[PDB]
Amino acid sequence: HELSVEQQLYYKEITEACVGSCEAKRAEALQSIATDPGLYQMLPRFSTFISEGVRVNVVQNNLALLIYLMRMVKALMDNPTLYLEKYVHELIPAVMTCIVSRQLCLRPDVDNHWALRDFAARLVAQICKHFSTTTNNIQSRITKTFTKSWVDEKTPWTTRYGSIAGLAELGHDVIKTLILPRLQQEGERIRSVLDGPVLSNIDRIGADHVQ
Amino acid sequence: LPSESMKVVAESMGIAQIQEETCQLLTDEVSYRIKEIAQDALKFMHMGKRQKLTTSDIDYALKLKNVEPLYGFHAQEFIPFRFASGGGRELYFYEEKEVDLSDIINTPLPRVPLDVCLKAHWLSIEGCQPAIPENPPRLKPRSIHELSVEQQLYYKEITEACVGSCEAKRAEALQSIATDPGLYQMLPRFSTFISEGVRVNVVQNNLALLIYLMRMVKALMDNPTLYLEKYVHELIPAVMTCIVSRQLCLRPDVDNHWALRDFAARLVAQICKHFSTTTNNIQSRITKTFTKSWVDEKTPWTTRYGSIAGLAELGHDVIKTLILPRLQQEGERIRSVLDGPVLSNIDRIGADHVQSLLLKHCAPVLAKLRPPPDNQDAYRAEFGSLGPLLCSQVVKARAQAALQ
Amino acid sequence: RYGPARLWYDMLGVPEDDLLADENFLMVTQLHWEDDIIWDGEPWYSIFPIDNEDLVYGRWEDNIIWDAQAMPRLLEPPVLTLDPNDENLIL
Repeated sequence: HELSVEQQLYYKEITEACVGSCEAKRAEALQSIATDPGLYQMLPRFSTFISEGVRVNVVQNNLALLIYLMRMVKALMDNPTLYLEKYVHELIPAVMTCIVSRQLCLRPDVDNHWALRDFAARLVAQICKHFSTTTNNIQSRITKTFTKSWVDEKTPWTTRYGSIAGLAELGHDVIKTLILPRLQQEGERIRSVLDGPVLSNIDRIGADHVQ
Repeated sequence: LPSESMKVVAESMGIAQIQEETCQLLTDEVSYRIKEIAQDALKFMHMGKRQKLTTSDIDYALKLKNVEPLYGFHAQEFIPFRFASGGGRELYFYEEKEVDLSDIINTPLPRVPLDVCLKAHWLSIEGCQPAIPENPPRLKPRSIHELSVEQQLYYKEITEACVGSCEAKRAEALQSIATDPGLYQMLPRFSTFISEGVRVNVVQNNLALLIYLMRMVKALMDNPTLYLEKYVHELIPAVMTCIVSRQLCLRPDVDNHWALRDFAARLVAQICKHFSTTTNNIQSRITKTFTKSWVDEKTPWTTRYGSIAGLAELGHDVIKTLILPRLQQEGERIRSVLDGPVLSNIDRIGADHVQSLLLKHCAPVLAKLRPPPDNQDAYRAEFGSLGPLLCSQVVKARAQAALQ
Repeated sequence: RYGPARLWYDMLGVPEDDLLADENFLMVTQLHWEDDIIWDGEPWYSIFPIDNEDLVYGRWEDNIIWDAQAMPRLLEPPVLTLDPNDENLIL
């Protein structure tokens, strides 16, 4: 209930080590989160911190702090002692927000939002490999959100990149029965790649990344 | 009714050269009598509480209007056929209009159905409708399990009976699984108990534990109320957890009982292929596994047998296309087991079972697509595996067809 | 404001206080379950386990943020609820 001062201090040091002052303290904090036995009773605080921090990306489109929060989630998953089954409903939409949102960057052209895309896609494939049960329906819901974000037109090339990345990290049968019917969409992509007239827009780097 | 049908009737009777006003006069009189009777036959349908308008309603509607329900024949003297009906004429539009008089004698008569009996049940128990088969069907609060304590006791009794300590207990529990209408909303816990069981029950090859679980799967499938294809994903591996798979127990003897279990598994797999079927997901996936199980060098011989059985029970065309270009490989495997050198593994038993099953399937396929000519030595063009004995099996099949 | 996530609140400075058919997505049609088949391997309360009612029943999908600018609904700060169903928590 009431965090004791020991674990209040541990929560403060571990969260402020993953905000970006230096890399070595961050690596030791993530190796603490991944390899400690008693971090329960501090799992709801970490889930709240991560989900609110991914939400705070909308006020400040910081790619770096989102990469740090996704490495915090990836470190939380590797802990053998703590069970994330009761708190996965908070971490799923945070990683989903890191996948299928459209502005992941402050300067859209030079920031590699693309890697926070495939890293979070690998993360959500792991989070629905370890936790999907037939009572949960985690993987079927996640595929349905990715699918209706991909098949639906008007979606930006960044969010289509995220949808294709997650669907292709789920496995081989998913790309058999989801990606391969819409391969004709590549023609609609190459409409805007081989053939102009506008060239100096950002809709070319995202399109050939998707390609 | 159309007037151009009334002139056809008139000129086919001897009354030629009828006017149109004469012909229109016929088709409003008889169309009223059809409307007068069908409105009067609806009284017998509403007093029958059947909302059907059977063929007998017009027989009583005609008798009510003092017209003989005589159909197809009219007696002007009225005495042999009074207002009693003859049940109409069983005639069709697409009929043959000529039959042989010994065809009607030699056909078997239909079964007289059961007589009317009075069974009682319960629509409502103090306001609540039971789910019997005669009926259509800040601290967060401490949650309750979605099963009742009758349901956990029931589930516990059914699972402890289905592990087959006593056979009558099993058989009832299997019938209880086969026809409980309220066995949905307990089905995740049954599917998980099956799946988890086979996987920790093939760590030590406990045949009964597996034969009981496969019978539990078969009892789960033929239940008509529950929705199974949400749970078939976990079930396909669990039912097939030991089909081709080897035995960590004494493989040579009970190889009879486990082969029977494999046959049961094939039958459930064929039922699954017949149902839960959508495009290119289930049947083709298990067919591809089975074929890459077959086309494997140094194949597990307890497995050279389970996968062979699985492929064999897939129907008519599957052995017509998948069991044709592979006879030479089967023969070579049999020849190697025969050579020896020593019986390190039950390889010989596996070989004999595989050869017998393949030979029976090949006979039935041959009997199916070709005449039974040259049944002596023509099969020597197919390495001479079953030969005259295969021909004898085909002859037995032909005798069964003659009996049918 | 002062509970877990106070650090985020202070940083912000807020001070008050047909291919979409259901079957396609069933995991029998989307999982290579043939790899699982093991070949040549080498009461008073309930005998049923209590699951997270929120995960099993709630629509957590409604907390996913698909578009930051177009948030279809307005989200609210979440209070710590300390569920007592979970063991390993003293209270």
